[PDB]
Amino acid sequence: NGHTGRKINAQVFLGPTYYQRLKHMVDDKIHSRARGPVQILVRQPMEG
DNA sequence: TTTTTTTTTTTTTTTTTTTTTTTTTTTTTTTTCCTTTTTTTTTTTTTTTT
Repeated sequence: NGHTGRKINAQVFLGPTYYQRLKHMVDDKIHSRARGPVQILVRQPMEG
């Protein structure tokens, strides 16, 4: 255990694999809006 | 000389086919491309002639 130093009772499976980072970060996906631009036709909020 | 009996002519439905019309999960993120075009008429320009 990292916090206490105690042994883990169940033995665990460790080893090297090959992992891939994907392009879907959260900085390209986080979005928030309070008040902003509206459409010129229906005066509803925009897209995207 | 009138009654029944056959024929005709609409009359309403039936049934099948054809046509028409309307529909097709929710949300989100990036690029790319286009947002004219050839044809015809009009106007200006340039060269030539007397």
